[PDB]
Amino acid sequence: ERPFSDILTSIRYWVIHSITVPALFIAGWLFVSTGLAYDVFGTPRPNEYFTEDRQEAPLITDRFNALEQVKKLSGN
Amino acid sequence: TGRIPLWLVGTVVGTLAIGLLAVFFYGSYVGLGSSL
Amino acid sequence: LVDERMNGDGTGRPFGVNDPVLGWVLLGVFGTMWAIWFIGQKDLGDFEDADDGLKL
Amino acid sequence: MLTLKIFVYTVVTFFVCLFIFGFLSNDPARNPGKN
Amino acid sequence: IGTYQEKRTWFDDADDWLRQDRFVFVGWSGLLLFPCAYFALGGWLTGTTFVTSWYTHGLATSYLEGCNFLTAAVSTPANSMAHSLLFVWGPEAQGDFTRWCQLGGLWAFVALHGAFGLIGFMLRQFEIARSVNLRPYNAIAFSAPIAVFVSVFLIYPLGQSGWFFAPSFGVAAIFRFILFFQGFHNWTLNPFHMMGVAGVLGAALLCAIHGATVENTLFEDGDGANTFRAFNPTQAEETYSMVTANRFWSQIFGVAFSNKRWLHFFMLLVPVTGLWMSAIGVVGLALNLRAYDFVSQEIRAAEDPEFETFYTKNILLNEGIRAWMAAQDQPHERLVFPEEVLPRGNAL
Amino acid sequence: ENSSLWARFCEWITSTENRLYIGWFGVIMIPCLLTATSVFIIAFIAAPPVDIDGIREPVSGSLLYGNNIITGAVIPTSNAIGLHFYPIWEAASLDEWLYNGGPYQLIVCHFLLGVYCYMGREWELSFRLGMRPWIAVAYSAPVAAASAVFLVYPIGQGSFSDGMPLGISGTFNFMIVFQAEHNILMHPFHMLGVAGVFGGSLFSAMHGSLVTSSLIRETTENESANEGYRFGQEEETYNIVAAHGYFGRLIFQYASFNNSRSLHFFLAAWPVIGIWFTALGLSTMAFNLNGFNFNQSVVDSQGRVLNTWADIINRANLGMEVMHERNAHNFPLDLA
Amino acid sequence: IFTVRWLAIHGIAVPTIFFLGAITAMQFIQR
Amino acid sequence: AWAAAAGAAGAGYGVYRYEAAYGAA
Amino acid sequence: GRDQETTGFAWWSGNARLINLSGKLLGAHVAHAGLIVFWAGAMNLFEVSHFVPEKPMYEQGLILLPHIATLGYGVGPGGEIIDTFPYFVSGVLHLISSAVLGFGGVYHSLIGPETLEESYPFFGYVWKDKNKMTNILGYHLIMLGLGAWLLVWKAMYFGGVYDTWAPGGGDVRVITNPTTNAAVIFGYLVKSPFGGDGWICSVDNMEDIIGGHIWIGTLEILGGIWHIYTTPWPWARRAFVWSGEAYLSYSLGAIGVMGFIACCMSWFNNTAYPSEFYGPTGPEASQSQAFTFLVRDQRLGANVASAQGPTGLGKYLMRSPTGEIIFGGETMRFWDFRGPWLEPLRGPNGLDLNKLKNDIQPWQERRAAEYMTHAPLGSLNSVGGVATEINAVNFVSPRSWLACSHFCLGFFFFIGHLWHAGRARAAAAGFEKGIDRFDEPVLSMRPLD
Ligand SMILES: CCCCCCCCCCCCCCCCCC(=O)OC[C@H](CO[C@@H]1O[C@H](CO[C@H]2O[C@H](CO)[C@H](O)[C@H](O)[C@H]2O)[C@H](O)[C@H](O)[C@H]1O)OC(=O)CCCCCCCCCCCCCCCCC
Ligand code: CLA
Ligand code: CLA
Ligand code: CLA
Ligand code: CLA
Ligand SMILES: CC1=C(/C=C/C(C)=C/C=C/C(C)=C/C=C/C=C(C)/C=C/C=C(C)/C=C/C2=C(C)CCCC2(C)C)C(C)(C)CCC1
Ligand SMILES: CC1=C(/C=C/C(C)=C/C=C/C(C)=C/C=C/C=C(C)/C=C/C=C(C)/C=C/C2=C(C)CCCC2(C)C)C(C)(C)CCC1
Ligand SMILES: CC1=C(\C=C/C(C)=C/C=C/C(C)=C/C=C/C=C(C)/C=C/C=C(C)/C=C/C2=C(C)CCCC2(C)C)C(C)(C)CCC1
Ligand code: OEX
Ligand SMILES: [Cl-]
Ligand SMILES: [Cl-]
Ligand SMILES: [Fe+2]
Repeated sequence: ERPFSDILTSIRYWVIHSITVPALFIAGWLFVSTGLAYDVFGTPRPNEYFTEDRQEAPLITDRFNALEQVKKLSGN
Repeated sequence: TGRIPLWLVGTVVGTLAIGLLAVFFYGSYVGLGSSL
Repeated sequence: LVDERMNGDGTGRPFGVNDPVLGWVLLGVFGTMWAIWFIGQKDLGDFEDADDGLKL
Repeated sequence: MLTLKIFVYTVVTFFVCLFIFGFLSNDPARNPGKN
Repeated sequence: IGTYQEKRTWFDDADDWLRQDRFVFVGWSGLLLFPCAYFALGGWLTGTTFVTSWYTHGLATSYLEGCNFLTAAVSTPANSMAHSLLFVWGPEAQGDFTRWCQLGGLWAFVALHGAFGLIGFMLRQFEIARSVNLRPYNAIAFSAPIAVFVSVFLIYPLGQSGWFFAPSFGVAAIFRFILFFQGFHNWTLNPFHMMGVAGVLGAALLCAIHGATVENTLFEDGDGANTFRAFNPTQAEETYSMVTANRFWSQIFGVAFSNKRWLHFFMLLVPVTGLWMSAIGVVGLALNLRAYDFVSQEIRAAEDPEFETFYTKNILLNEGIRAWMAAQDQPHERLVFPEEVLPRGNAL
Repeated sequence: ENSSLWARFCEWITSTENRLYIGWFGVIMIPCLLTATSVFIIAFIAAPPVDIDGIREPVSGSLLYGNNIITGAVIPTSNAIGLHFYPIWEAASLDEWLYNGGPYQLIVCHFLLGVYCYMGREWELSFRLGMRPWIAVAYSAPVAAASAVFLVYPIGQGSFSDGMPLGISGTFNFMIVFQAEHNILMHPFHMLGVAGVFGGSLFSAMHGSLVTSSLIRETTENESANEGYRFGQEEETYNIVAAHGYFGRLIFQYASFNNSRSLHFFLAAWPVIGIWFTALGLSTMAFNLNGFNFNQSVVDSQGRVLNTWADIINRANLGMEVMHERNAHNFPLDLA
Repeated sequence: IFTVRWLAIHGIAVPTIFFLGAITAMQFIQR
Repeated sequence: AWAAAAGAAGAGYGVYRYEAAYGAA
Repeated sequence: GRDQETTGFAWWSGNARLINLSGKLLGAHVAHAGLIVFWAGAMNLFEVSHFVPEKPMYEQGLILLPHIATLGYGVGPGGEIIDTFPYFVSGVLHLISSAVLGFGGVYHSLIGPETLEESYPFFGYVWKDKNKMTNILGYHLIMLGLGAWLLVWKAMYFGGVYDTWAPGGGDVRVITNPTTNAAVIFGYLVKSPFGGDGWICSVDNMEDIIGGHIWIGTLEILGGIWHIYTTPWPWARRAFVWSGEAYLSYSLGAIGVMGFIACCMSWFNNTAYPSEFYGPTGPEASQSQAFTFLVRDQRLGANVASAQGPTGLGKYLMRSPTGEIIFGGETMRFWDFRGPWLEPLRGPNGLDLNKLKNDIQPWQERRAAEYMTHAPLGSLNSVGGVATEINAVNFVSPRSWLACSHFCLGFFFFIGHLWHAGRARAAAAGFEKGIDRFDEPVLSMRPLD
C-alpha cells in the first residue's frame, strides 16, 4: 500500500504540503531574521566579533574556567 | 492517485529546487561572504 | 665556437629535416612499404562495386 | 648525431607505415562476426 | 522456537517487532544506529549552519557567519580543553547549551554519536545478514572505514595534545588537516599512506575495469540496442562471457582473472587492506612517529651543499607549511613570527 | 603461395593466437613502450644529475647518485629548454643531453604515445574477439590523467620542467607545488575525482562483498570457497537476488540495483567519469584557471576580515609558494 | 499517520525545510 | 527480424529471449 | 515521437532513434544550428549590454566581442573601441536568423516528413550510399570554402581586419598582399608542434593568415567539386565503416583535434587573437613582468646587463639556449615569445640592450605593465591572481576561459570519437548487442593464447 507514486500524485498530499511546507520555510526564515539564531547558538552578529577590550581573535586558554571566560570574551 | 501528473510535479518541484539553488549562488556574491 | 651542433632546435623545418637524406628516408621508407602493400593488395579483397565496405 | 637521427627516422617511419597501411589492408573485415 | 517450546517473554515480542520486514529495517542495531546517526548528521548540519568557531579557533565556520558549503565546518574544541569529552553536563559546559556550542562541544557531539553510529551501522549489517542468512562480508569490509574513522578522529587526537588537532567536520576543514599532515608529518612519505593510496586508487581501478569488462563481454540476450533490458535477476546463467573476458585481458595485460569468486574477493580485499594499512600510519602519527626523514640523505645534503633531490625539496616545502600556517593554525601557542624569521625563497 | 608477404604479415599482426596480442596499435605501442621502459630503468638507476630548474644547479634522481626507491626519480627536462623539442641528436654531446633533462622528454614522448596505443589495442582485441568496444573508453580516464600531468600541464605552464617527475618523491613535490599555485583541493573537478576514487573504492568493496557474501555452497570448510567456481562454467555462482535483497534492507529497497548489467555499468561509470573530471581539472589549471579562492571572503561590520578554513589553507598555500623553486624567481609574480 | 516510514522521511524532511528557510534568509543578511 | 532503428535487424528473438523459462525481464 | 520497443533505444539514447529517419534528423540539425546562432546572438548582445568603455575588453569577460574586434569592426588604433553598434548588428542578425533556423528545425522535427527519401530524392540519403555521402560532403566543403573567402574578402576588400603588428601600432589594416606561397603556407602544417615551432599556433602575421585562407578556400571549393563528381575509391571502401554513426565518429575525432588546436591557439597566439582584445598570453604576461622590472630598475640606477642574479645567470638579461639575449628569471622558458610591444626592442642577436637602455618607449611600458597585472591566472570564481591571493580584483582572462573550455570540449569529443568509432565498427560487424552465446568466437580459439 502507498508505494511513493500514488502519494506525490494525490491531491490530498498537496492540500497538506502547500500549507505546512511554506509555513515551515517561513518558520526557518523567522528563526534567523528575528535574530534568534544568534542567541540560541551563540554565534556572534557581524557587529559582535570585536569588542573594545580586544581587537584580536579570542583564545579560550583555560579548561575548567572556560564557561565564565567565554562570557568575558564575547562581551555578553 | 494520479490527481496531478507526476511529470508536472517533477518539473515544478525541480524548478524551485534549481530556483532555490540560484538564490544560493546569488547570495554567494552579495551580503555575507561576498568579500566586499 | 666550442662544440658542434645540429642547430635545429627552434627552426621549424618541414618534418624536422635539415640534411636532404632525411627527406629520402621519409620517402624511401614510405615508398618501400607502400610498394609492399600495393603488391600485397591482391589478398585484401577487390572491393570494386559500390556497396562493398563494412557498412550498416 | 646525424647518424642517430637518420636511424630513428628509418625506424619511426617503418612503424608508422606499418600502422597506416595495416588499417588500409582491410582491417574492418578482420572480425569474427559474419553478416 | 528453540525446538524445546518455552513460553515467549517480552523479549520475543520485542525481537519480532524490531526484526520486521517493513520499509526501513530497524532491528536491534537500530536502537543504536538511528538515534546516533541522526544526531551526527543533525549535529553536523546544525553546526555548519549556525554554530560559530570564533572562540575555539578564531575563525568563522557557519553559513550564518558568511561561509559556504566548502568553508563551513563543525570545528574542534580549543587546545585548552585537552581531551575533555565536553559533555553538556561537563565541567566546562555545565548545562549551558549556548556556551557548549561556543566551546566546540558540538564537535564531540558529532564525533561520539558518529562513532557509535558506525558501530550501529556495522551491527546493522551483521543483523541483516543473519536475517537473510548470508555471509557477513559486507560488515567485514566496513571495518576499514571504521579503521579510518577511529584512527583519525579518535586515536590521532588522543596521542596529540588535544581534540584540537582532530579533523573538523567540513570540506575546507578536512583540507587543512590534509595540509597539516604534509607540513608537519610528511605523511605522503609514510609507507602506510603509500599502501593506502595503492589500495584506494587500486580499488578505483578494479571498480572501473570489472564494470567495463562485464559491460563489454555481455551475451546477446536481447534484440534491441538497450542491453540493460536483457536481464532477469532470477536467471541461472552468467550474463557476460567470463571466457571472453579472460582471453581479452590475458592478451592485453598478460594476466587475467579466471576465477569469478577470486575476482570479487580481490575487489573486496584491495580497499580494505589499503585502509587498514593507512590507519596504522595515522596511529603512528598520533605519537609523531613520522616517516619524516631519510637520515642518510640529510647527512649527505648537510655535508654537501650541492646535493639536491626531490626529497630535499619536499623537506624545504614542509618548512614553508610549518612556519606560515602555525601563527594562525595553532592560536593556542600564541606565537608571533616577525616576517624576517619565516623561511622565504628568492623574490616571493 | 597465393598470399603475399604483406598478407602473411597482416594475418600475424592481427592474430588472436599470439600470447600477447599485437594488433596494428601494437606495432606502435611495443617499440614505444620498450623504448621508454629501457630508458626509464637506465635513467632511474644511472642518470647523472639534472638541471631541472634551469638555474644551473643539478638535481640528483638516480640510485647510483645517492637515492633510494622513494626519493629516486627521472628528473623533468630543464626550464631553459621549456617546451622546445630536445632529442638526443639536437645535443652536442650525450652528456649535455643528460645534463639538461633529455631522458625525461624521451620517456614522456614514448610513454604518452604508447598509452594512446595501449588504448587503441584494447579496442582492437575487443573487435577481434567479437566484444563490445568500450573497455578502451574506460581506460581513456587514466590516459587523460597521464596526458594531463606529462603533456597538457607542461603545455599550459610553458615548460616540461613543470611536468610530473618520474618517481615517488618527485610526484609528491609535483602535488605540493600544484596546490600552492592552483589550489587543486578547492577545485570541484578534483573534488569529483576524489569522489570517483572514494566512491570507486566504496563500490569496489560494496560490489565485492555482496557477491562474496552470496556464494552458493559448493565446497567444504577444508577448501577455499574460490574452488567452487569453475572457469568456463555456464551457471552463475552467486545469488544476485540475495545480494540485491540484502542491500535493499540495508538502506532502501529502490536504492539498489536489481539489474546486474545496470549495476556493472554504474560500477564502471562512477570512477571513469570522476577521473575524467580530475583529468580536466588538472588541464584547466594547466591554463591557470585555478581552484576556488575564498580568501578574505567573510568580512564583518567595520570592514574587517574574519578568517575561515580557506584562509588557513591559504597560509599553508603561501608557505609552499614562497619556498618552491626557491632560487628561480627574480620577480615577485610566479607567472610561470 | 504515525508509522515508521512516516517518521523516517519527516525526521529528515521537516528540519531540511526549516534550515532551507534559514539558509535562504542568510543570503539576504547584508552585514 | 524487425529491423531496429540503427539498422542491424534483430537475430530472431525479441527482448530478453529467456522470458519463456523465467517469465519476466 | 517514438518509444523504446519500436526502436530498441531508451529515452537516454533517443536521438539514436532518428538515425535512419532523414527528415527528422534534418530538423534535429537545423534546430541545433538555431541554438548555435541563438547563443551567438544572445551572448553577443549580453556582451554589448555589459560592455563598459572605461575598462579593457579582456577585463570584462568578453569572448565574442574580441572576435568581431579582430575583424576590425568598431576598433581604433591601439585597440581603442570606437563604437559598439557594429557589435550590436552582429548580435541581432544572429538573434533574428536563429528564429528562421529555429522554425525549420521545429518544422522538420514535427510536421515535415520522417524520411525524405521517396518524396524528395535530391535530399534523400542512405548512409551506405557512398556516392550520396560524398555528394553531401562536397556541398558543405563549397560552403566552407566560400565561407573562408568571406574572411579574405573582408580583409582584402571590405575594410580590412585588425593587424596587431601594424607599423604605428595595431589598427585595422587592409591586407593588400596575402601570402600565397605554398612553401610558406604549407610550411606551418609540416612544422613541429613543439617550442620554437608551435605547428600553426605561431602564425605571426595577418598576411599568412589571410593568404592561408585563400588556400583553404580554393582547396575546399576544389575538394567539394572533387567529391561531387567522384565516389570513394576501392581502397577507401576497404578502410572505412560506411554507417551513419561511423560518419559521426569520423567527425568527432576530427573536431576533437580542432578543439585542442584552438585551445593552444588562443593560449599562445597573439596575432589571430590580439592581446588588445583577448589580453596577454601566458608567455606575454610573464615576459611583461621581466620587462617591467627591467625598466623600473634602470631608472633606479642599475646596469641591467651586468646585474647578476642569485643563481649567477643574470637577473634581467640572460642568454637563450640557442644564444639569444633574452629576459632572465623563470621566464627563460618563454624566450621564444614575440609581441608587438617587445619586437621593436629586439635586434637580430636576441634583444638589443643598446636599444633597450636608450629607446624604451613610454607606450611600451604602458602596455607591458597592463599585461603584468592581467596575467591569465585567476580562480574559478574569477578572483584574479595566483592561488595565494586575496579577493581584490575580478578577472579571469578570456584566453584562460577559451583554452580551458576548449580543452574540455576537445577532450570529450575525443571520447565521443572513441565511443562511436568503437560502436559503429562493432555494430557494422554485428556484435554490438553482445556475444551470440551460440558461436562465441573465443570458444573456437586455441587455449594458452
Ligand atoms: C620532406 C618531404 C617529406 C615526405 C613527404 C610527406 C608528405 C607525403 C604525403 C603524400 C600524399 C600521401 C597520400 C597517399 C595515399 C595512399 C592511399 C592508398 O592506399 O592508395 C591506394 C591506391 C590503390 O591503387 C589501385 O590499386 C589496385 C591494386 O591492384 C592489385 O589488386 C587488384 C585486385 O584488388 C588486381 O588484382 C590488380 O591486378 C593488382 O595489381 C590496382 O592496381 C589499381 O590499378 C590501383 O589504382 O594506390 C594509389 O592509387 C596511388 C597511391 C599514391 C602514390 C603513392 C606513392 C608513394 C611514394 C612513391 C615514391 C617512392 C620513392 C622510393 C625511393 C626509393 C629510393 C630510396
Ligand atoms: C539539440 C537538442 C535536440 C534536438 C534538436 C532533438 C530533436 C528531436 N528529438 Mg531528441 N533528445 C534530446 C535533444 C534533442 N532532440 C535530448 C537531450 C534527449 C534526452 C532527454 C532527447 C531524447 C529524445 C527521445 C527519447 C526521442 C527524441 C526524438 C526527437 C525528434 C522528435 C521530436 C518530437 O517528436 O518531439 C515532440 C515534442 C514536442 C513537440 C514538445 C515541444 C518541444 C518544441 C519542439 C520546443 C520548441 C521551442 C522553440 C522555442 C520553438 C521555436 C519556434 C520557431 C518558430 C522560433 C526530434 C528531431 C524522438 C525521435 O527519435 O523521433 C523519432 C524520440 O523518441 N529525443
Ligand atoms: C564554451 C564556451 C564558453 C566560454 C569560454 C565562456 C566563458 C565565459 N563566460 Mg560564457 N556562456 C557559455 C559558454 C562559454 N562561456 C554558454 C554555453 C552560456 C549559456 C549558458 C554562457 C553564458 C554566459 C553568461 C550569461 C555569462 C557568461 C560569462 C562568462 C565568463 C565567466 C564564466 C564563469 O564565471 O564561469 C564559471 C565557471 C563555471 C560555470 C563552470 C562550468 C562547468 C560546467 C557547469 C560543467 C560542470 C560539470 C557538471 C558535473 C556537468 C553538469 C551536468 C550533470 C549535472 C548531469 C567567461 C568569459 C559571464 C560574463 O563574464 O559575462 C560578461 C556571464 O555573465 N557566459
Ligand atoms: C571535410 C573535409 C573532407 C573530408 C571528410 C574528406 C573525405 C574523404 N576524402 Mg576528400 N578532400 C577534401 C576534404 C575532405 N575529404 C579537400 C578539401 C580536398 C582537396 C585538397 C580533398 C581531396 C581528396 C582527394 C583527391 C581524395 C579524397 C578522398 C577522400 C576519402 C578518403 C580520405 C582518406 O582516407 O584520407 C586518408 C589520408 C591519408 C592516408 C594521408 C595521410 C595522413 C597523415 C596524417 C599525414 C598527412 C600529411 C599532410 C601533409 C597533413 C599534415 C598536417 C596534419 C598532421 C594535420 C574521404 C571520402 C579520396 C577519395 O576516395 O575520394 C574520391 C581521394 O582520392 N579527398
Ligand atoms: C556532435 C556530437 C555527437 C552526436 C551527434 C552524438 C549522437 C549520438 N550519441 Mg554520442 N557522444 C558524443 C557526441 C555526439 N553524440 C560525445 C562527445 C560523447 C562523449 C561524452 C558521446 C557519448 C555517447 C554515449 C555514451 C552514447 C551516445 C549516444 C548517442 C546517440 C543518442 C544520444 C542521445 O539521445 O542523447 C541523449 C542525451 C542525454 C541523455 C543527456 C546527456 C547530457 C550530459 C549529462 C551532458 C550535459 C551537458 C553538460 C553541460 C556538459 C558538461 C561537460 C562540459 C564540462 C564540457 C546519438 C547517435 C548513445 C547511443 O545510442 O549510442 C549510439 C550512447 O549510449 N553518445
Ligand atoms: C525538436 C525538439 C527539441 C529542440 C528544439 C529546438 C532546439 C528549437 C530551437 C529553437 C530556436 C533556435 C528558437 C529561436 C527562436 C528565436 C527567436 C524567437 C528570436 C527572436 C528575436 C528577437 C525577439 C530579438 C529581439 C531584439 C532585437 C531585435 C534587438 C533588441 C534586443 C531584442 C532582444 C529585444 C527539444 C530539445 C526541445 C526536445 C525534442 C523536440
Ligand atoms: C587557414 C590558415 C592556414 C592554412 C591552413 C591549411 C592550408 C590547412 C590545411 C590542412 C590540411 C591539408 C590538413 C590535413 C589533415 C589531414 C589529416 C589530419 C589526415 C588524417 C588521416 C586519417 C584520419 C587517416 C586515418 C586512417 C589511416 C591511419 C589510414 C587510412 C584509413 C584510416 C582512417 C584508418 C595557415 C596555417 C597557413 C595560416 C593560419 C590560417
Ligand atoms: C544538534 C543537536 C540537537 C538538535 C537538533 C537536531 C539534531 C537537528 C537536526 C537537524 C537536521 C537533520 C537538519 C537537516 C538539514 C538539511 C539540510 C540543511 C539540507 C540542505 C540541502 C540542500 C541545501 C540541497 C541542495 C540541493 C542539492 C545540492 C542537491 C539537490 C538539489 C538542491 C539544489 C536542492 C540535539 C537536541 C539532538 C542535541 C544537541 C545537538
Ligand atoms: O616550473 Mn615547476 O613551478 Ca609553474 O610557477 Mn614558476 O614555473 Mn616553476 O615556479 Mn612556480
Ligand atoms: Cl621546489
Ligand atoms: Cl622570475
Ligand atoms: Fe560482478
